[PDB]
Amino acid sequence: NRPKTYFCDYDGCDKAFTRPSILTEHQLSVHQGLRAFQCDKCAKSFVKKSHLERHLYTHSDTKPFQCSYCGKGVTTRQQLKRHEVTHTKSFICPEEGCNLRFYKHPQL
Amino acid sequence: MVLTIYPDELVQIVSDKIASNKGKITLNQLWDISGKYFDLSDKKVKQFVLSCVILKKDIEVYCDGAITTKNVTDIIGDANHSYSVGITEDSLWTLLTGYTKKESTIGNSAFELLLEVAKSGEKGINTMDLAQVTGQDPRSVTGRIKKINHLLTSSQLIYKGHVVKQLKLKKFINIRDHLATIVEVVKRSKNGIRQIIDLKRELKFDKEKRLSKAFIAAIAWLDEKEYLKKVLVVSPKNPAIKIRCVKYVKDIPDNFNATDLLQNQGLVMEEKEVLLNRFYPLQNQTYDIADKSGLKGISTMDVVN
Amino acid sequence: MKLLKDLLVDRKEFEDWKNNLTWARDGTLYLTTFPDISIGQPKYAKDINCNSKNLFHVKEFPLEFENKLDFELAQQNGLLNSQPVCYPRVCKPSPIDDWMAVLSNNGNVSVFKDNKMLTNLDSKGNLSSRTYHCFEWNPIESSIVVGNEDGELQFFSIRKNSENTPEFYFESSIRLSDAGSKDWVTHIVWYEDVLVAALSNNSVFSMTVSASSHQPVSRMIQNASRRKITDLKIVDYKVVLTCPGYVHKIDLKNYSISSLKTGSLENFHIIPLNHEKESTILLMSNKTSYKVLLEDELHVTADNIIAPYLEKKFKKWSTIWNEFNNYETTLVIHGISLSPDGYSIAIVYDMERVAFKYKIASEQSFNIMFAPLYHTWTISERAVGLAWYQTYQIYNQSLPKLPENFSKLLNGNYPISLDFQSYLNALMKSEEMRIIMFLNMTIDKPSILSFLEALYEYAINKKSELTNSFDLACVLSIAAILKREAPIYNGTLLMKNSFLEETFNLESFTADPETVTSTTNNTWKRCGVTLLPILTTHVKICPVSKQRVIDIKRDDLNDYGWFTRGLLERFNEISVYCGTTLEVM
Ligand SMILES: [Zn+2]
Ligand SMILES: [Zn+2]
Ligand SMILES: [Zn+2]
Ligand SMILES: [Zn+2]
Repeated sequence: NRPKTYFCDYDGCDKAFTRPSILTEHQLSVHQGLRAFQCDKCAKSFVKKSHLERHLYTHSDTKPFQCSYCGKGVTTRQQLKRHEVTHTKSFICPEEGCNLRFYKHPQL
Repeated sequence: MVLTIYPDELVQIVSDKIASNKGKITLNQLWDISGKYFDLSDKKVKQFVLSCVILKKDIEVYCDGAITTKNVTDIIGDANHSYSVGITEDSLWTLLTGYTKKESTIGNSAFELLLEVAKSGEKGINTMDLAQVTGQDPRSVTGRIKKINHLLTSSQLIYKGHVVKQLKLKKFINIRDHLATIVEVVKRSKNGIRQIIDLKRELKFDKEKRLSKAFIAAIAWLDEKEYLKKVLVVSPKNPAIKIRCVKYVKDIPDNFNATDLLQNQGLVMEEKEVLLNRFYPLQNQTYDIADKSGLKGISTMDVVN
Repeated sequence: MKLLKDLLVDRKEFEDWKNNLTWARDGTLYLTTFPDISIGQPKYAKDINCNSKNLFHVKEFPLEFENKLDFELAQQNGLLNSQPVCYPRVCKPSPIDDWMAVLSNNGNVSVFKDNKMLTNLDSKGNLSSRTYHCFEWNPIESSIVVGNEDGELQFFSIRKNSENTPEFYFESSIRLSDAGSKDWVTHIVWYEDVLVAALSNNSVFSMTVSASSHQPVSRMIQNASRRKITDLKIVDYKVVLTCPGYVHKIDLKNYSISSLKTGSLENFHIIPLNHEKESTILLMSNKTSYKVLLEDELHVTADNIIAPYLEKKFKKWSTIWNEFNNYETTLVIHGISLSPDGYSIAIVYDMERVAFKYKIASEQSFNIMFAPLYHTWTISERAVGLAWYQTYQIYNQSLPKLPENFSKLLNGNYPISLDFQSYLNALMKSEEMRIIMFLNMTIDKPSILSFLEALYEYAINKKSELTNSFDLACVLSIAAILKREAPIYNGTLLMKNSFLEETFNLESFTADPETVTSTTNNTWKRCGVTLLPILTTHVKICPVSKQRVIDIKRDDLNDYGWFTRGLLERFNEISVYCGTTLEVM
């Protein structure tokens, strides 16, 4: 919506941003080499609250997305969708007019 | 053993206790608070102590939600209705914020957030339990908390897998290191130029006027000591729209962000070193310059200057 | 040493560029801001943290004026009742007593105690004789001189102050002007025994003024002249005055005259460095300042005392508000004043561009700079309370010059037994009492043992009159803390408050200065002067030692005796520990 009208000034940086706090998040993270959210359970650190929140689940068994078929736990919707698509007849015969459909790619 | 205090010191302590517990306390809580410092084993002491509290104009007495104005001995003996004691709203405002409701900059919603931190005291409240207890979302809580971040001590903590900060009322940056960073940041800027307002914004010296003053002084010192040069850049289409920038020089051994304008050709760099006619009325003078400036017109900042 | 950070007065205005700052005996600053006075009320704090705001708190002082020249039509002064809505034009505190006098815009002088008016000065005569233009306080005794539009220096003097509100009454008037002349008084200065006064036509008169003489010799030291007297001061009996382009020095020991060109027409303020070995003055103006040594000959020398700081501040400001040197700029001084002890100076000023300024009240602001005038300093008998602390802080906490035999500590010899209320006066007039009061501002735990010995000696002598129970209780308390024998008496004391009464064995008052236990097994703390139990919700608090004092004007149940009544009536406002005014609730 609103136009990108805050330009990073550093040598060899191309980026422009919508609102000045975001330009500052970029500058402190990329160019100065500082981060604002530390893991309690390992050495790593993160640039956003949502990124530390994802990393915190990785230290735990009670992972926040749970499979509808097998009940395996995962941390975000992309992982869930890819995993659940393995519980489907995903693959299709690529050859002309052939009707068949398959569950594991080596079968196809 | 009863702790020794002067007769009027309890008025301070009861005010602090009342301001902590959201503006009102029960008579039993008042007696519990008093029992630490006076021997309430006898009604004679109770009558004396309750008078000290009722005598301060800032303090109010209530009964089943209504106001009460009987004699102090009547409040001790007339133990029939539900009774509570509190402080006038303007006084509660003043005791917590330092300003009266009539002039204070804190909004009602934000003041209620402050009252929750006041109730929690030494324990304080994490931003999510605060959010749940007040009954509003984290965006709203965060946008409101800005108005009171000067009154509250805070730090990061992890709670229910979410990342949150603790808040406590206070009662429960060295610029000399950063000069090297200011020179290196300008040194790393495109063509060795950076807007001073944008440089303040990068290092986050914009959060407090205290930090702003420190930054402006540092830039001036680096200019005087010849590590940097203050320079203007002028909009090729507008001589009044000029950008205050720092230029890199050597290594250490008007407020609009113009990073938009610096994207143009903008080559009008300038390294740093009144028409008023008495006889014709001011009307005709603004008219004459507005005419002489032609079809492109003139800005109010050009006319006044 | 570095100077304290300036006190930033905001949203206040001044109506004219005259000297507007005065500094009272108790350390209170007075600024004649328009339309209401701004008082730099003094406060105590040990963590000053280099900031003057921790010493002075600024608040509006809305006095109320009533005008005796109202109803009366203006004559040869057309401006007299021109603006009928009064406002303060001049404001001076007492140098020895403790009052304030103010010249209203319509030319009345009115005298005040805090925010309460005492009296409006008036005397019989024509409309011009009743209208005042300058006033000054006697540096030795309770009296005031006022210069009127008839050219008469009129005297008023003060009585009734011990019994009731001080009566100011008319005494006499020297007509300093020539017979039938229309010139009027503009300045008066009064140092030790010599009074010096200047009329509008620049004629100046020096005379010895004393209670012992009815006939002061009005010797005119400077003839009527063209050049206006901008400022006038007495400096080690030398009179000093300044005019556009000139400084004139006169010696009153022989009435001889001398002059030096100032080299500029900007107004010069005369700052007399009274404590220096050689009579010396700093001259101050909005563009330059220098030191004139007043020996037999005059001299020009560097203002190394004050100028370097102002130049630094002015360069600092210029670096932000005139970075291109685009504008001519000036240091506008709205007032300058010496501390009551004379060891420090306060300058009220702002930096401004010469331009088409259209200011408004909300944008106006001023910096007050406090600075030390010497390398060494001492207590003074004029200044009291927080005034000592102010100098101590301004000198970067450097301690004052203590006596070599006394460096409690000294407890000087007291061979006295004067009448009781006056005995407490003589006691507080002593040098040893003053240094004790200052020491309490520096040590970790305040004390008054030296003072208690004076009351012990009085009670021990007056044994035949210690008949009252409370009076005996006070004496017993003093004896026990002092480790000197307690006078023989027996029985129980009774003390009361508005709801509760407690009986105490006189022996229950142990040697402990902190607490006492009642016969009902209830504990209570002791008062900071009479040592009695603090049972009432009406004590005043000491801002230095945090001790409590019982307000004798508020108590209406305790049957106090002559010793207790006399102690409290003498310490109902002034702190026994530090001379500061006690806070009230
Ligand atoms: Zn970048
Ligand atoms: Zn981790
Ligand atoms: Zn699954
Ligand atoms: Zn197929």
